[PDB]
Amino acid sequence: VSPPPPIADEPLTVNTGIYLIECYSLDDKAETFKVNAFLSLSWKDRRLAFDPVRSGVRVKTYEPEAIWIPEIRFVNVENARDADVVDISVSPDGTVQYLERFSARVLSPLDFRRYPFDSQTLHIYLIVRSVDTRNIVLAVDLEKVGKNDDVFLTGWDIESFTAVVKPANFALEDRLESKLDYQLRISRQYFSYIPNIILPMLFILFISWTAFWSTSYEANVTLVVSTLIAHIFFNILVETNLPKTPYMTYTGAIIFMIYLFYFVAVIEVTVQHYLKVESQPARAASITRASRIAFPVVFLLANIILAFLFF
Amino acid sequence: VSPPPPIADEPLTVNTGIYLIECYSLDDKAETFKVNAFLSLSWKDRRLAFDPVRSGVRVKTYEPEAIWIPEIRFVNVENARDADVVDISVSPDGTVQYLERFSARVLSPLDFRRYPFDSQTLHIYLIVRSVDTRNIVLAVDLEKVGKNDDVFLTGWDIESFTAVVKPANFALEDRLESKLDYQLRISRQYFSYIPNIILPMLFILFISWTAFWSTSYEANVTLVVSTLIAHIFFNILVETNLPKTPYMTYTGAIIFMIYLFYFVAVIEVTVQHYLKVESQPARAASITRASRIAFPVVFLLANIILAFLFF
Amino acid sequence: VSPPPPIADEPLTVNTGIYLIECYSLDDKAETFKVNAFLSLSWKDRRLAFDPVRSGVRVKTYEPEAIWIPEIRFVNVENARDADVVDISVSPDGTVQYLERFSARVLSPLDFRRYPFDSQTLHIYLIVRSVDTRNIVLAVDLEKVGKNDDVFLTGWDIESFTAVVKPANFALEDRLESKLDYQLRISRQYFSYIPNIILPMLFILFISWTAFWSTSYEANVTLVVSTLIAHIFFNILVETNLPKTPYMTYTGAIIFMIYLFYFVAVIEVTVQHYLKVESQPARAASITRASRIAFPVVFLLANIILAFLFF
Amino acid sequence: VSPPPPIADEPLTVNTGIYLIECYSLDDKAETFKVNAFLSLSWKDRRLAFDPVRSGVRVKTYEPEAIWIPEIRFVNVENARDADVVDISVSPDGTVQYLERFSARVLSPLDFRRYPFDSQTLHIYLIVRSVDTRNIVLAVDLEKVGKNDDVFLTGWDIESFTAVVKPANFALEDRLESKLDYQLRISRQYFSYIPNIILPMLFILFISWTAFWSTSYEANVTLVVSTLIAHIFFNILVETNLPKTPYMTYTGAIIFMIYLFYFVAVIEVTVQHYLKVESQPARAASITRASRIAFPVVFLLANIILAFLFF
Amino acid sequence: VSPPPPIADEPLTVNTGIYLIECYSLDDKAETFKVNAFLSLSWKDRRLAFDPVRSGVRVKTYEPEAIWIPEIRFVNVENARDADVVDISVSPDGTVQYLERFSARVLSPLDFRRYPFDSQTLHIYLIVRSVDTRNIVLAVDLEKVGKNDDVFLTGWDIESFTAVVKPANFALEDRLESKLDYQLRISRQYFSYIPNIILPMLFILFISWTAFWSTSYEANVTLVVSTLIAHIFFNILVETNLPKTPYMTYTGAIIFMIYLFYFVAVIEVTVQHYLKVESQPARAASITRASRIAFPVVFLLANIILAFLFF
Ligand SMILES: [Br-]
Ligand SMILES: [Br-]
Ligand SMILES: [Br-]
Ligand SMILES: [Br-]
Ligand SMILES: [Br-]
Ligand SMILES: [Br-]
Ligand SMILES: [Br-]
Ligand SMILES: [Br-]
Ligand SMILES: [Br-]
Ligand SMILES: [Br-]
Ligand SMILES: [Br-]
Ligand SMILES: [Br-]
Ligand code: NA
Ligand code: NA
Ligand code: NA
Ligand code: NA
Ligand code: NA
Ligand code: NA
Repeated sequence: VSPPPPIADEPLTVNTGIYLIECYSLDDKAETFKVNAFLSLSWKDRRLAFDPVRSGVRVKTYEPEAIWIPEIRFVNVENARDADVVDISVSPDGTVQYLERFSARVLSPLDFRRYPFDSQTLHIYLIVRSVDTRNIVLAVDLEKVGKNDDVFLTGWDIESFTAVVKPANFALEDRLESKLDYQLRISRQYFSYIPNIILPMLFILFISWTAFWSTSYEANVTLVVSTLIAHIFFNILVETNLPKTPYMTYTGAIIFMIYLFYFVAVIEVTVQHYLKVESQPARAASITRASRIAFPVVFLLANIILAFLFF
Repeated sequence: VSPPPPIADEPLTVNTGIYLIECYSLDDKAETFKVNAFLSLSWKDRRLAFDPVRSGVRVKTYEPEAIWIPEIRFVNVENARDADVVDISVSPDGTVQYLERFSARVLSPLDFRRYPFDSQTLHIYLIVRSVDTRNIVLAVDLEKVGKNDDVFLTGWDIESFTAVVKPANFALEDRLESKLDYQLRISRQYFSYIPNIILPMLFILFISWTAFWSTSYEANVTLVVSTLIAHIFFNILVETNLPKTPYMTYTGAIIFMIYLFYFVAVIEVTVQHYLKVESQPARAASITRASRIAFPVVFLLANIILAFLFF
Repeated sequence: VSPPPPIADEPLTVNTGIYLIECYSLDDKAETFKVNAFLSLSWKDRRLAFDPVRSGVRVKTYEPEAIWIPEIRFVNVENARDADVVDISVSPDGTVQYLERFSARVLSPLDFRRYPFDSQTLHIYLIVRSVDTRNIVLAVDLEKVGKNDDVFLTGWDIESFTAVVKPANFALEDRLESKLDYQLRISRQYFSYIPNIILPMLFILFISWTAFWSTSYEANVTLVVSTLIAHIFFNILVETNLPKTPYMTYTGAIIFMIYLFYFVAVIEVTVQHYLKVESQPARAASITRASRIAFPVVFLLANIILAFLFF
Repeated sequence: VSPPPPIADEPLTVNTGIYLIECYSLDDKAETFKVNAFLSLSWKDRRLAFDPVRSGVRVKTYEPEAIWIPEIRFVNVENARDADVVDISVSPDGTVQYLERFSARVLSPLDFRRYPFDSQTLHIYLIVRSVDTRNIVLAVDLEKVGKNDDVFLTGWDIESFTAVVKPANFALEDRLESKLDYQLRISRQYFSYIPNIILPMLFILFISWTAFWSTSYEANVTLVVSTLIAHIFFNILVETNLPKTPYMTYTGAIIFMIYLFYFVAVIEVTVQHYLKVESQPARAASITRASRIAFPVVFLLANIILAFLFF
Repeated sequence: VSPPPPIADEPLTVNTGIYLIECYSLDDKAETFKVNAFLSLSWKDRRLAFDPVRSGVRVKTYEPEAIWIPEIRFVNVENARDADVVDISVSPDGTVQYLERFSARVLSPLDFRRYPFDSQTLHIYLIVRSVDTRNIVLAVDLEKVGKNDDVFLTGWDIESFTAVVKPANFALEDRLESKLDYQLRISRQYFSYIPNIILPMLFILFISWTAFWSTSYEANVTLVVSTLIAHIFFNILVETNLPKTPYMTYTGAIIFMIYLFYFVAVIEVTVQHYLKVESQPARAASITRASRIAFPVVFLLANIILAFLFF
């Protein structure tokens, strides 16, 4: 089999569509997601044209091997898609309608800057390489782009599934390649991070601040050091759900900043004890009383600054 | 091969059945389960009619490639099922009896609201897409729906395996689709959560309340902070067995509430010490004595309220 | 190809054997094990009989596609076995000797009641479904059942590999089914649990009891709470190696009971301090002295009771 | 099919190229990375030469089975590559242009000496074994070596993808072998290690040094022992992200050295308490005051020495 | 195809060789390793003999399906090897030279008694089964046994790769089987265990011994209990890298013994406090002073005894 020959010098237009059936396994660390969908293809092959009257049929059904089919691939996949051809239908004028159901693991970078209050644009890049006898270009049939209502991505809200209609045409190894960008817009369900990580982390921090109403150095050391260790556990927990980024994430920034608050609280606890031992408690009392206001105030202002820089 | 021709104008009815052999790997985080079952299919293909006198045999056995077989798929699977055809029996009128044994990983959403005292309805959706020559519709042969007595799903009780007899017929990408809903009702075996998570979590909480019978601030700080950290470990343990939900689970609610009890216990311990240092122990004694009753009472009432909201 | 025809009205007897080459990956949580073995099959096919002096050959070697082979499956497998046919030998009378080497992941429930001092009976269920032409029944050739001397299952002792000679013949979806039960008896190597979990857990518990020879409340709180937290770590460690069970395991029972001992030790430490503060140390001394005997005595008796209920 | 015959006695030159489409899963522990790329091959086959004037065709397209194709393999792969032939084009002089898209898991050793400030040279070794008829040699077509602009390896910066043009020709099992070295130069994005591991580890260490401004032995023991345990947690965390090396890594060296600082701080805290108890606090005061300078100074100098030895 | 006929009554000798290309994934817990190698086979088939003059060829190449090839298997593999035939060359006398490249996951038991200072002998068992026509026997062509210089097994040193030249011929399922033992001798790179596990474990133990220079019970309890808990963390860490063994490993023995040292240190700390409270400090002083010598001395001697029993 060979590609449909051009009537003039035109590139062959392959109309595409992706209909999402299942979305699952969005892996943050790996920056992948799994997809199960219909891939539809359509193109004109004049050599396949027929007269409905003469043939006694209005449609012709072929097997993939019987006819020419464009070699369509995904750019951003781990391995080649697992595909099963569902149908191939030819209209009297040689308009081919191809339908396959496929499953694939897609590589798509994620921006963790606003984590866990982040939104992402996942991409599925469709591609075709031109042949010596014909230049092949891709198009989007909007009537064949969509998603099942039941499509759910655990821990995420699905906003939209659209295609950038104009392909990105470029030369790769002296041949034309035509690339389409299918975009799946999602927003993270931040809900669970509040009772599981955010609030517990704030509670232990506020517990460290009770040391500002205590003259007991031994109890203070216990309050600040114990809560710091629990903060380390939360830091470790958070970093296990995320890849290593060359930038600070919102949560990462708060987690990092909280260490500074623990460090300064230890200085205060030390300074207070030192002065007490040196028979200067009036002074220690001034530092401790100031700390009761300064710590929550600087914490609130630093958080307003951070939220402003990130959102 | 092409579909069987209609005698009048009716759609082709494909009778289905699923007989469960094995159920395993119900993954809560992934919201999947693995299944090993028999899939039975039955349809009339008059082009396969034969005379037992001429052919010698009363029933014909065919290889899948030799005849037309409806392209039946599962909607909610990760990858296409691993199937092995067991038998294809054709009777004189052309009635085909198809039997395959398959294994598949099924995507089925789980409601964790009542976890670990939750029940689920797992779904296996059978589907067929219509062809141009003719419309294909699915039906349930109740005599061919069931499960092996030995079918066990580790950590769950299997209640029932039934099929919604009426298919959901709908248009998808300018063609008819016929969908059947097979339902596997299960209930979680909550037993182990009691000695492993619930009771240990209650013991550490009650241990923190011994601080209400102590005037030693340093010991109190140790009691409340240490048990809080152990509570964080249980919170982390619980959250590793669950996906992130956009709602509160029953266990999550109790776990979250317990933090408030630890936070208020630290306030009480702080207030008590502060008053004792300020030479007001009579007052501190009133707060501590009230706390001995208030903490278990408010804990019991808050739990009754939570159990009521969730069950 | 069709099944061999009956001389009278007899079912076709397929003689079976399983010879274990490798046993590996007994996964307690998943309740699975992997197996690599020979599967031998034997049946009479008269259509294949030949003269030994006329043919020249005493035995004829066939390719699987050339002859009829019974469709033998395993009931309790995750996916269909990976099989490679080794040899097919036909004797003059038409006795077929089939041999394949296969690998499979087997689902077999485990009884954790006596863990880690438990024994298990792993099952490999062989099955055949009858055809319209004739009923197929399974038999065990004991000469062809066995295991390689080098077969080792890490963490287990292999006791025996035997087959229940009488098949379970039953109707399933209007056809006969013939099931054989191959049993692999194993006993857990409990050795490592003693220096790694049992003894460390006992050492920390005995360390908590040193609080009965101390009047220092602050030190006592540290002894009992610290050791309790270490006990929680062991509880978590143990539960990660096990699935969730709707019953108590032996280790689970001991682990759970030890919490009660920590809880009562905290009460004792609290009561002791309270009395000391109330200027009643003589009394506190009576409770502490009684505790020195009561705690180890009740611990020993409770363990004798538990060992009796479980063994 | 057989290899193209030599005109004289020359070896057959197979021109190669690798164009990277996707780079993912650089696993430090496993010392592997996954790759999705184009593999291009070119060689002259005179048996395939044709006349362009009479044929009217400038190029002929063949299926892999129709013609002789060199058996090109990767040396350092886990399993054989998953390949899909994209195109085979023959020019009138018989020059064959082969293109496949493949995916593979590549074994490539990593040097962790400077971790997490390390750079690596990943290798993809292309190989061909000579046939009895003729010797096959590999060459690099630089025009067909490259990478997609969007190629991202999570946690790494991609510097260059080049090929060592001169193959390594050698005898292996009495035949010639022709090996090409494709090099992917990468540098680790160390950013996240600073707020997540380095700084937290330094904060806890500096917190242990507050014990040099405290006479409270009980508080000092708590400060040094608690932070030491947090240091053990960071040591464990770091070692989980790395394989075991027969050399010290930069981070490993710092982590190890920090233990010595904790050990000496415990000695100091012990010596200080001992002297205080022995009624020699003036002396203890001299040791403690010296420690306030000595500990940060020796820490800075030891780090300068280490950075010098490693960079 | 059938086996080559015997000239007299001799067995068919299949000469074998294994050339290691890659060694990776030595999994201690699973007792497996992955291998990528060349498998070479050689035997005489008279039926394929030719005259060089009338043929015009010195060697003849065949496709695996065209000729008889011995069914060679590996005994100790998880699944059947993934193989790709590289070459099949036939010389005039009909001597066949077969070469395949394969990858396999090999089961090979490990002796952990001296861990992490252990050495292992990994085995790759080659096997062939005899046929009714003739007995097939294996031999080693030493010229075709070897390994690539670049073969590295992460965390191990490769010593040698040799074959036991004499096969083990025995009957299995009424056919003779010819087994060859290929041995890969390796020694563990213990280096990293020293700064990561051994030394940290010794440092915390020595820190517990500072309690012998302290009269503070509260501080002593903190020193001994805290370090004990850190020892439990190291015990857990070590046991995660190892399978459960029915014997004590060298590291396991040291780890277990260290618990006894912690237990006795708690007794000493308790006894010391008890005597001090009972107004007998002179005595407590004698026990504490003796402990300062006894603990390190008994620790050194117990370690010499253990090293002697294990090495
Ligand atoms: Br693809
Ligand atoms: Br082009
Ligand atoms: Br103080
Ligand atoms: Br399917
Ligand atoms: Br107090
Ligand atoms: Br099977
Ligand atoms: Br007290
Ligand atoms: Br390859
Ligand atoms: Br002191
Ligand atoms: Br094999
Ligand atoms: Br034999
Ligand atoms: Br004391
Ligand atoms: Na085609
Ligand atoms: Na068909
Ligand atoms: Na067959
Ligand atoms: Na304390
Ligand atoms: Na070819
Ligand atoms: Na063959």
